[PDB]
Amino acid sequence: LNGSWVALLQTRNTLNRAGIRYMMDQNNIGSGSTVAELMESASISLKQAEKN
Amino acid sequence: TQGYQDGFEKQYVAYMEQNDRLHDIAVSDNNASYSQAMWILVGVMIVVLAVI
Repeated sequence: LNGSWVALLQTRNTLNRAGIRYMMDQNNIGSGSTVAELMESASISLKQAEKN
Repeated sequence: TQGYQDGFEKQYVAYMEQNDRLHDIAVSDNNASYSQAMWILVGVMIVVLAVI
């Protein structure tokens, strides 16, 4: 349950940062990893919760 | 912050995994004491019955 709950936090935390990255594209503030890369990390973290 | 966050996760999951190994070895080694403690009981009977 530790890694499972941690996996959910990493997923939720990643989704929170993912939405912030999308706001930068609308307001044009700096650059970095695209939104597709951030969403992919949340997907891997989401599946990690099911495994744990 | 993603680097520092993910950095601790590697040592976090690695540290928790080490606790399981050290705990399983303790339970595994404990099983030996449980078995040996049982053979001593039956072993004492071989000496008692031999004395009787």
